[PDB]
Amino acid sequence: MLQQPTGGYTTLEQFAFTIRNDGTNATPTQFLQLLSYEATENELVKKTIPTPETHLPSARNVPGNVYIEDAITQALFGISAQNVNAHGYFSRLSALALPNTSARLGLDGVIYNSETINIPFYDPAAVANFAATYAKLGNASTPRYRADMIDIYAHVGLELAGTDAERAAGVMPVKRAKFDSWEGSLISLSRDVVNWKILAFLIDLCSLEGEALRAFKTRNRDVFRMMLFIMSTAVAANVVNRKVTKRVDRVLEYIGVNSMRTAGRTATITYDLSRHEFAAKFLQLTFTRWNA
Amino acid sequence: ISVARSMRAIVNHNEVDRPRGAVAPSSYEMDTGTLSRNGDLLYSPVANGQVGIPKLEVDHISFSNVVSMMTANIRTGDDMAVERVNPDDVRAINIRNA
Amino acid sequence: PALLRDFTQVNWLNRDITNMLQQAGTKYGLGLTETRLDYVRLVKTIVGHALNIDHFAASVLNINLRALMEANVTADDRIKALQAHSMISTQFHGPNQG
Amino acid sequence: ITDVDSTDYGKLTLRFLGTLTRSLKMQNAQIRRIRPDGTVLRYDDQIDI
Amino acid sequence: ITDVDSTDYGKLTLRFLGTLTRSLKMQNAQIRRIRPDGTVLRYDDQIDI
Amino acid sequence: NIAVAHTDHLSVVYATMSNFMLNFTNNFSGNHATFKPDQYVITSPEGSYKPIIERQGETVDGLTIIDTSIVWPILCQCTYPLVRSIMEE
Amino acid sequence: ALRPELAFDHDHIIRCLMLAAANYPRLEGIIVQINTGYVASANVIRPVSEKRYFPENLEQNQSAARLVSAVKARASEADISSIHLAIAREVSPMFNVHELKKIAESFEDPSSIVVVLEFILFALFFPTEFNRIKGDIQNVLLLFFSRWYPVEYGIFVQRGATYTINAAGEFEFSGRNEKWDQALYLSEHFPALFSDVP
Amino acid sequence: VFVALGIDYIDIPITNSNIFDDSSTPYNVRIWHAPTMTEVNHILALMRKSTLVSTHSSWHWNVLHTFHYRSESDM
Amino acid sequence: KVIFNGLDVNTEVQP
Repeated sequence: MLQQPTGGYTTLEQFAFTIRNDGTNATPTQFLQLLSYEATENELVKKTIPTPETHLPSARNVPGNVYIEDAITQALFGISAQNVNAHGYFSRLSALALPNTSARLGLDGVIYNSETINIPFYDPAAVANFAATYAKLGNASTPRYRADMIDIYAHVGLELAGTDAERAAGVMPVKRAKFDSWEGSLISLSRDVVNWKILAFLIDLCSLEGEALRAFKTRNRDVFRMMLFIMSTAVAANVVNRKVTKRVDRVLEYIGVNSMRTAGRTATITYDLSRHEFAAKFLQLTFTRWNA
Repeated sequence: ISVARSMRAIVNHNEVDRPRGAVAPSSYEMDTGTLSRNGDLLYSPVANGQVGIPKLEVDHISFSNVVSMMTANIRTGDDMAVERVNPDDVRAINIRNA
Repeated sequence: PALLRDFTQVNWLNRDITNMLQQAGTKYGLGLTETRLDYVRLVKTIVGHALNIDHFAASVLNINLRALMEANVTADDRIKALQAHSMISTQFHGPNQG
Repeated sequence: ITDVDSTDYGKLTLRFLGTLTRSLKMQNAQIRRIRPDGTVLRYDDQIDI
Repeated sequence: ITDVDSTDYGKLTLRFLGTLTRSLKMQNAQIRRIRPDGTVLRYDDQIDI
Repeated sequence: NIAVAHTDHLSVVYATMSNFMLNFTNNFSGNHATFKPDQYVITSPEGSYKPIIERQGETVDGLTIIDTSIVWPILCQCTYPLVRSIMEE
Repeated sequence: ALRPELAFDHDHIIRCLMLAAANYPRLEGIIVQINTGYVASANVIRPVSEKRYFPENLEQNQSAARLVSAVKARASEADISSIHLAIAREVSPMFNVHELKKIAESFEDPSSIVVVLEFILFALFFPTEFNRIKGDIQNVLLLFFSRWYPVEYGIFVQRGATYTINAAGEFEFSGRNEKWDQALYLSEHFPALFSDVP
Repeated sequence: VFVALGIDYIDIPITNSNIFDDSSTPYNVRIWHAPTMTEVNHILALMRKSTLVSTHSSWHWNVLHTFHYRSESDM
Repeated sequence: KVIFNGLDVNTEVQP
């Protein structure tokens, strides 16, 4: 078992979040510096997010060790994932939600049904807290519990593009992001993100409390913003490049507006409708936790 | 010329410790690295807390790699069998309202 | 080339190879790097071998297997196509291969 | 060596999936009641035999 | 160079069609609705699939 | 017409059959509303996990799928020793 | 009178049985083959040539043709081994979770009630095996109830298609209609049609 | 009626207000099975994926209903 | 007609 430090698990060098960029392992904050925003005539205003349902989906009797981190990160940023609701293994998180369960969540990101040798795993209390909210990824598809998938992206916009004045106001102009870019930039970004051990980020987000929690939100804000960025490119209505005198500026439009597109494109990862419901639910839960 | 060259003079000179101009294979030829969660191939991390550099990102060739492959347990593309059950009465079949 | 280590007569070569292999940044391997099993059958499904292969072809092969595995559609989904081409309210049974 | 028919042992004889082979390895294995959640419960003399 | 695989029904549909394709230009060919007036419409995110 | 042959004979057969050495599980408790089978696995810290009861789908043994229609021959196409000159040991 | 042999190891034979059930697929079939042999030696049921499915002479009757086809749809020919297997399955341990052979019925004609009866009879003659397949039969029953009693089916399904018993034994219904799968037999859930809750 | 039918919707033809004209109706209304607000959000978001549909700011019987027009001009 | 504990399969969907 891996002890959780006074800071989150994310404080450990083992869980560094870093996209590739300019031939080096850039941290997300120093990629997001590259991002620049063209405000347009439209305005995003953030509605209150509905409280996530109390219900935790049943973890059906599953003998196997479900690879959950892979499932989640693929559902959010996977290039090729689809029908992320037909399998319904996200419900498995609920198995961890019980006090004193024999199950453990490995750093590998797999949910073992019993503690097992030579497999490091998160402190069960923290994971219990994390499962108590994120098991609800299991009802991302269930009709009674589906998240809004239009309104929520306003928050994404505000947390990604929004200036501190806009984030304070709760309203920003709809923005059109851009950055100097390499060939296939959004894909490689999305995959550098897919490899991230986000379970660390989530477990710290759910277990930490008090000042130590708030210090997390600031330390990890740019990471969360990168996930929000990959996701926003996934739903961005269009994504062009611009010639800029022997340089190329990738331009995704627009931040905070889910176009609900499902047809694929070479430029970015694409959400099937199931992935839209899933990402919506994930955003609902994670944003609900990011504001408290 | 010989942009394609990897090794040269795999022999040992009896006087000097290495032949002049003999060249070892690039280290990248031997870093199998890892298959990432994305299915992208990565070279081994050069330090702790560093992710591996993806192999497609850079121009060096890498002659060992982790290919995922399905086992005998999988089998895709085989024909599969089903029982088909016709509706009992044609006039009982509904169209609208769906 | 990494297999020549401690196995070739040409000393400088084996020294340079042993050096690149003893770097932290590079680490050769050959064989069954990973094993994903079914969550229900408990049998192995997708293995990950470290083949001696160019990273380009390994990347194409991995893209393919990834396209198959991440789709999350099975043979059973074929009944939907059947349900489309068969008379309305026709029933289709089995075999739930998963 | 002991003249037993170990055929189909450690296996699944599915009609449609064919025969499949599970690992026979189980060092220190124990018979334990599991939760419907699928996770193991600590052995309880009160209910388990 | 690439003599594509085809089922016998496919060979039949091929010969039925069943010849030249070269007449069409395809340089940045796109699929778009035209107005009955004959003007070529831009892709409507709400109408065209 | 058949009820005697069931309740007054075949029931006895079920009773004794219940005591057989290999009928080792508790199969039902007579309460559809509450009964669930007790579930066991062979599990090890080294990571093995073998459920005794699994849902694998139709097996080669041909014992998994149930044709309920077996009920019909039993009701309308079967003599019994208690049911059919009618003396029969 | 002392038999000079080793004592029957209850505690060991039970573990070896659990281990076999975990690792050895034939075991179910082996144990069954014993009980079947027992039923076969108990000489309790014998298949006969004379089917007795219909009153005279409704099978001859024209109005009854739909109902008669409906019964002949269900009436399996008697086979000794299949019946012995039924009786035996009632007491043999189950290892792979039993599935219902699925029924297609849409419950339009009144004669469709036959399927319901085929289940009721199955509940009686084999309460145990019925208990194993009962959710799968609940799927057919729901097609029945949605037709014959749509208002009641509305309220019932509105309570929920399943439930879970909690601490202190109180039922907690799902509040949501959904199809049962035998994947649920090993789960906390029960089909709600059998809750017997008013 | 939805739980009883297992359908996700019904599609009612609209009345022509004058009873004398028998001309084909411009659109039909589709009543949806969406008891909760969340189900309605989902049906709306899916509705933006498909042509020639529109809906009222709020619906009668408190049940979500969407107009589907047979042509652009009718809309 | 005849009792058959298995699924009574009777068609083959192609891939």
